[PDB]
Amino acid sequence: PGDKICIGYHANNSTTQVDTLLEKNVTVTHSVELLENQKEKRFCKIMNKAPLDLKDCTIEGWILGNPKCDLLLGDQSWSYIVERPNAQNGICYPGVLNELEELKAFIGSGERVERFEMFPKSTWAGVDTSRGVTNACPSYTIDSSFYRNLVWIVKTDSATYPVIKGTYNNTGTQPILYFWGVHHPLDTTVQDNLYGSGDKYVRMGTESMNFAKSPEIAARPAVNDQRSRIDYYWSVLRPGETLNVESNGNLIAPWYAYKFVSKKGAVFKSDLPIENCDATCQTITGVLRTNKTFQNVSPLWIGECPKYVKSESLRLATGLRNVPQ
Amino acid sequence: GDKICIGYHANNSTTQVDTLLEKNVTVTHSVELLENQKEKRFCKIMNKAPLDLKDCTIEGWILGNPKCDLLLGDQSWSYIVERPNAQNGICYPGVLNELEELKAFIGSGERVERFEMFPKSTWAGVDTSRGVTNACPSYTIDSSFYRNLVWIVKTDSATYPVIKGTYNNTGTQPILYFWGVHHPLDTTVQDNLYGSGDKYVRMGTESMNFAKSPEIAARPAVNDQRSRIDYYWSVLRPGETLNVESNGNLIAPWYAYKFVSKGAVFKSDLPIENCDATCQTITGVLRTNKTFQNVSPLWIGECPKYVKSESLRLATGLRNVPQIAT
Amino acid sequence: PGDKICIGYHANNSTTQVDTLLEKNVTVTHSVELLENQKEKRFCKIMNKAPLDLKDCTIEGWILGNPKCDLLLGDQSWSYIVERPNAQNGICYPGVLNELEELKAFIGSGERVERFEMFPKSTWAGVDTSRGVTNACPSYTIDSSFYRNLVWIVKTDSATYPVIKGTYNNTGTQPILYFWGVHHPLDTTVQDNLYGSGDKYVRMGTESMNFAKSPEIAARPAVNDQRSRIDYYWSVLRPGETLNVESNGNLIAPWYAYKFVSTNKKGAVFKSDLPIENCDATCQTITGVLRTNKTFQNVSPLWIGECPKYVKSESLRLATGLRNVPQIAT
Amino acid sequence: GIFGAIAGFIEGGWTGMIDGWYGYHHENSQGSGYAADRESTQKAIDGITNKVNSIINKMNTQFEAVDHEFSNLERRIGNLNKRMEDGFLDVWTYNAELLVLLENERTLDLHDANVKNLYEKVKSQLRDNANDLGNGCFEFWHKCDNECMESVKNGTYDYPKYQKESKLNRQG
Amino acid sequence: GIFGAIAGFIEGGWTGMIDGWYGYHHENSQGSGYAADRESTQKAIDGITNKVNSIINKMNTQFEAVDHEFSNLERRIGNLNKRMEDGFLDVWTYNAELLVLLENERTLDLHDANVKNLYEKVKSQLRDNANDLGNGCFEFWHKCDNECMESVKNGTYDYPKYQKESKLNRQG
Amino acid sequence: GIFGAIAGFIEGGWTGMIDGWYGYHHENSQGSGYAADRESTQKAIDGITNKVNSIINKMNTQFEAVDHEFSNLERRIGNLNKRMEDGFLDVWTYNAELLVLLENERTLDLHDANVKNLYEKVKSQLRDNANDLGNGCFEFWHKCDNECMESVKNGTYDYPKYQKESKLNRQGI
Ligand SMILES: CC(=O)N[C@@H]1[C@@H](O)[C@H](O[C@@H]2O[C@H](CO[C@]3(C(=O)O)C[C@H](O)[C@@H](NC(C)=O)[C@H]([C@H](O)[C@H](O)CO)O3)[C@H](O)[C@H](O)[C@H]2O)[C@@H](CO)O[C@H]1O
Ligand SMILES: *[C@@H]1O[C@H](CO)[C@@H](O)[C@H](O)[C@H]1NC(C)=O
Ligand SMILES: *[C@@H]1O[C@H](CO)[C@@H](O)[C@H](O)[C@H]1NC(C)=O
Ligand SMILES: *[C@@H]1O[C@H](CO)[C@@H](O)[C@H](O)[C@H]1NC(C)=O
Ligand SMILES: *[C@@H]1O[C@H](CO)[C@@H](O)[C@H](O)[C@H]1NC(C)=O
Ligand SMILES: *[C@@H]1O[C@H](CO)[C@@H](O)[C@H](O)[C@H]1NC(C)=O
Repeated sequence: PGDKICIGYHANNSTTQVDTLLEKNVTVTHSVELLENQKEKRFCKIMNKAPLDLKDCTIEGWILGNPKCDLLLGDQSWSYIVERPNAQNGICYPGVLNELEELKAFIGSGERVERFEMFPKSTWAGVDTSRGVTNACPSYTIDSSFYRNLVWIVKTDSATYPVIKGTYNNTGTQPILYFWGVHHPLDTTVQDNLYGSGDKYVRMGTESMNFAKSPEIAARPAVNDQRSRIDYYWSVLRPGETLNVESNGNLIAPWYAYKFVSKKGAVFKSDLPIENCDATCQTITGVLRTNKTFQNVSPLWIGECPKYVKSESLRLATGLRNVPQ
Repeated sequence: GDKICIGYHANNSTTQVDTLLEKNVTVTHSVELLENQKEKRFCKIMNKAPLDLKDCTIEGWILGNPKCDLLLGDQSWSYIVERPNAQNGICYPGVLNELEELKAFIGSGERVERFEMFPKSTWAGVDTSRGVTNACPSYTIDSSFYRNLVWIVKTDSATYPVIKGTYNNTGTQPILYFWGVHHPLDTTVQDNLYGSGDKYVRMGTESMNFAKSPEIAARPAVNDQRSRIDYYWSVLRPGETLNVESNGNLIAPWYAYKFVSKGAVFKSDLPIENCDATCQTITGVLRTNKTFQNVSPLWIGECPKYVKSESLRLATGLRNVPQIAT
Repeated sequence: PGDKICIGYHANNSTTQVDTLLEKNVTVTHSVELLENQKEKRFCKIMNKAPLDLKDCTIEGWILGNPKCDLLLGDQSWSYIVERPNAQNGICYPGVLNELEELKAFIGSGERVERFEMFPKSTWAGVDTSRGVTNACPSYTIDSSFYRNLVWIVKTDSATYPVIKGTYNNTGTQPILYFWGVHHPLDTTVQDNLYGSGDKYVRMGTESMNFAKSPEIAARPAVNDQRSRIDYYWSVLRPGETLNVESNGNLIAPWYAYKFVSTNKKGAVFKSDLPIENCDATCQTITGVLRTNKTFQNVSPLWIGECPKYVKSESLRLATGLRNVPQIAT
Repeated sequence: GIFGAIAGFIEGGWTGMIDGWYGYHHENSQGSGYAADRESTQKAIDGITNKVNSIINKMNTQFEAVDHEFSNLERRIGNLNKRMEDGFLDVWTYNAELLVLLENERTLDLHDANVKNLYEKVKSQLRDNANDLGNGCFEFWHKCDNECMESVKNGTYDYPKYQKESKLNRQG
Repeated sequence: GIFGAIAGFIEGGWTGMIDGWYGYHHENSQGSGYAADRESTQKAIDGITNKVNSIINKMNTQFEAVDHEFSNLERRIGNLNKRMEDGFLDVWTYNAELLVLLENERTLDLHDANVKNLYEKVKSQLRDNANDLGNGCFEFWHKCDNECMESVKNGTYDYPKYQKESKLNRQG
Repeated sequence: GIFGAIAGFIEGGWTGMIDGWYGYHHENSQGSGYAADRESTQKAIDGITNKVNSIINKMNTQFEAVDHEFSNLERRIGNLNKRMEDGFLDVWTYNAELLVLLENERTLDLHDANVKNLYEKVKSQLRDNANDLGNGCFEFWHKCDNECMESVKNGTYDYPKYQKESKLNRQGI
């Protein structure tokens, strides 16, 4: 019969639950999900900058200048790289690109390259520069061609192969990424026809680097109908450094190279489409557009992304235990 | 008058826990989460025995040191046990190049099948049967060689001709194989064994290239040898082909292994017994349901988390305050 | 007025604050700062052992015996090494010290070296020991000189550089750290001039190591007025091991070497310009001494000795007392 | 719950109290209804917000996996990188999941304490001018007007003002 | 302890109460004994079991050290591997040891709270029909039946029913 | 605070109570003063000191960064070292900072609890021999000299002894 005042707490229609150390599945009036599990399955611009689509080319095909990678050829700036898993245009003339993984890492660190002629063909005297093509390296228009960034130097019709020499002094601001090779004929016959007789060498040097190699003649298993091989090489000419080149024969010469400018870099191996959209957080499996603290999408990303955890949900109670009537 | 009182359980527990606020607190109930006890032996894992290398090292086994013939055929293992004091390894002195990656590759395996990769008849016009040494005795022959390699030498005739061999891996399994390069201690051995002139060993596959020549010099005597052999290993992928070409100093591949691919190599004293385990550490078997263990960070199978703790006891009951009885 | 008893809590003049999960800037009566942010900007002795000051020499200049580094010549003992960021005297004749990073790692982890003559000049027969000097490597006194630990061997007036051999057997209890090199002339002319004619080699072996290199002749960009190069090498001859040296030409031979004692401490190589003083420390970071009881520090992750844990935090203050609610007075 | 009020001696919550977490239900001759206690509700919101924001701030750093490539002679360093990245993944997954379980337990207890402290706040105002029933409810021994209920909710309840009226019925 | 009941204002536990954690002791003209309060005991067991299982679940990932060898030109990466493996060892040892100390503190507090809360539940039912002795004991001012004892335990105690008897006894 | 005593139903602290964390203030015809409750203060000091030493002890290992150099063909392992060392730095920074925020919250609550329990201890001895003024203060319904005050602080307060006197005075108002 008397008047009453009661002390109590909020309840509502929530059926959102959290777990605690003491109890699982506790319905609570208010809560916040800290983890993001959703993504846009596509690649977007980061910081208003498009990624580089390597398309049908591997990284090797691109920076060596595989004749079928010409659409890529020239100058590039990128927020990250997309290499397609089934890309077919790489090293067309069989051989090993030495320190490949470390090359891939250096390129990944970059944001832009400017292609330029480092050694015009006129650099090398007494030799033929117009004949260095192969049916292992076709372009889309000619059956026999070669890498755009290299010159396969061969013997002149007469006189043998002379000592050839070239230099390049880096006066620029930027480091230069460049490439060269040593040809390894299957036969002493190929060796004799392309280069002279006599012991051949390829020698290179800067203020801080030394290179020396001579050919290793043997028939390797046939790849792209080639039983010969090229050993490919890469290096980086620092600002202010000079490169000296000297060869007897078997030199695959640097021709074009790259001014290279260097945050966090990303080479994503993926088949996802690149779309005309724009993003803050790009994952190898897609865009996160979210304000959440955690994500279970991928550990591999560029931009400002939430922390990767294996959790399915991280829901924090903010309200109280929900006990409606 | 009539009493009603409120209170709590007590018992004769003398088991204690520590707390941020207090140490050595006796509680009515608690659970130890850490295992500190082990069976000092090696057991089967998944009902699969480990491979005991015995008196042989991994090198002596897989190159086929003549004194390791006990291990010679196919092998299936759940893990490998290498004895610290094993004395049969590389008998003819020299380096097994990229040893550590070899050991990591072998530990990744669960089986190998030995097969003749290059029969001795591969190499035309050379002597396939004189390639033995007092550095590599078996238990019955004073001069022998690795079972997996052939030390080719020139015929009674004057010249060692270019020899060639090809193997095409048409199989579904990768092949682990071995070769070497002999480095005589002087030019007189070089000329006796091999012809005059610059010599080479060359090998290639679709993805590999190898080239080497003899480095003639006298090194300090090891098992009475001042010469050396450079040993090499590689893996021939399914679908790959190997070409071999030499005019001298080649220690040829003979037998190789079809290789089947977490694994472990344990360097340990402990005995392997006719026993089964779900969790095997390098210092013994854990037979437990505890969450943590301070036995070892090195194991195979399903083991609890390794930590340096002596005990991790969780209070479950309450502070134990039993009535004092005199 | 009626008799009162009240229950309450301590307050004081403390203005020190802490943060909690629920609330920032809580003033509390008592607290402990767990983190140290103070350092002495200098290098001190660590096990009552002075560090090695390399001064105007680099690690290379030091253990190769760059002539301008004779201050450091001889036996040395240290708790850690300090290398100045702008030391000038390193490799003076241009070329690469092969596996350099792994040598710098080996030298840190050493606590002492004893210099000694490993191969006497007499070891090599039929060749000239004493012409092996260069404009690239001056001493302070002499314009043309060479590393104290190497002999640049040259052919004599006789046309032929003979085969030369050298042996050193380690009957000691300590590993020997030693160096050698292979000279690469700019010219076949300089090659002819200095060594024999024809194919040259440098071969070296122990019971566990082989080495073979031939000259790689080519003109390189001039450094220290040199277009030639030297490939430098290092190795460690274990107790009980024997080294054999054999060469046709182009050998920069091992002369002096180091008996090496490895250390039971960390140890460390600090690249820094801080002063070394006659002081003692328990905790030495690369940016200074910590002299503290605290649990954490934000000074540096790089240190030798017993240091508190490094964290990025500015402050780690734990409340021990209660919320401080002193009376407002007026 | 640990302070024993929520899902405890106060058996259920109030779907009718919309504007707060904690508060009051009254009944008297003029009607019945609900009112949030604005101060404790806001003080809770402030603490809970700070906790959420502290957790987000401490969780701000990221470990970055890289996907460098490794050759067929780099099995050891390749595996090292894998174990390294999986190791940090496991540590952060653990940190995040345990912290959420722990903090959810403590947040529920916080709400429980706040309700209990509100109950004791009223109890100590009313003294014996009301009967404390088991359930967080107080039945007045006098007539409590809307003004009178407001004074209770306000902390300005006047015990002497109603003491004699209460005694009459407390024994009547 | 922090709620002040266990080894606090209730000085000791009961070895004669063997069928639960928290309970009642009664003495009657019909007898006496120790009986657990099943509901609070079981709720506590479910919570504490859940805590143990959650911790076990969260701890069920392992960092795995490896047996790899390194050459005499691999001092840097060998030491990298050691520092890495020791690093995760130190982090997990820390996580487990700290967690145990913290959870034990909080587990004891939970037991203390559950005892405190039972004691408060009885005290509010009895009011002045009982006298508080110390040690969490109440002496009734009236005859208390086994049936009456059960009503106090299950929360249905009839305070009006014994008010007159109690008052007459209280100040006689 | 969680227990509602500090900065709660007891509004302020006492700068005049210099010998303990928690205490009593009294006033009677004899005089007035402050005095710490020794027993609860010393138990809190022990508990808090144990907490501090436990934290220090559990935190007494160090990750060790190293001075190693890497060459221009060691970008990947150089970066592996960097990401590893930074990774452990971030983990330990997180552990330390989160631990301090959490323990500070709990340490303040522990104090709040000890005050509340001290208040409830007195309240239940005094029963209705005293009147609750606000702010954790009790006015006695009887004369309470120094020995009576001490008995309250001691836990030995004699309610029957004063029950007649306090009942008569409680009426008259
Ligand atoms: C032996 C000599 O002096 N021959 C003349 C050349 O020196 C000279 O070319 C110049 O060489 C200069 C370097 O001279 C040294 C040196 O200090 O580096 C002189 C040393 O005695 C010599 N030592 C030995 C053991 O040979 C040393 C050594 O031969 C070289 O380092 C190997 O390359 O060279 C300096 O580099 C000048 O820049 C360079 O022009 C040529 C051309 O004038 O004439 C020779 O008669
Ligand atoms: C639950 O509550 C919200 C806000 O009161 C309301 O908008 C929504 O319609 C309700 N949900 C249901 C049960 O459909
Ligand atoms: C290259 O050019 C720069 C500046 O013109 C010059 O200082 C440097 O000497 C040159 N390098 C050499 C050695 O040719
Ligand atoms: C090194 O010294 C020991 C002791 O004289 C000797 O037995 C051993 O043969 C030596 N090594 C060589 C290669 O002579
Ligand atoms: C105190 O508050 C200021 C701003 O009020 C803030 O910068 C500082 O980080 C806080 N620190 C402490 C614990 O006082
Ligand atoms: C408190 O209550 C009175 C009536 O009791 C009311 O008029 C006043 O506005 C309220 N305001 C407060 C205390 O904030």
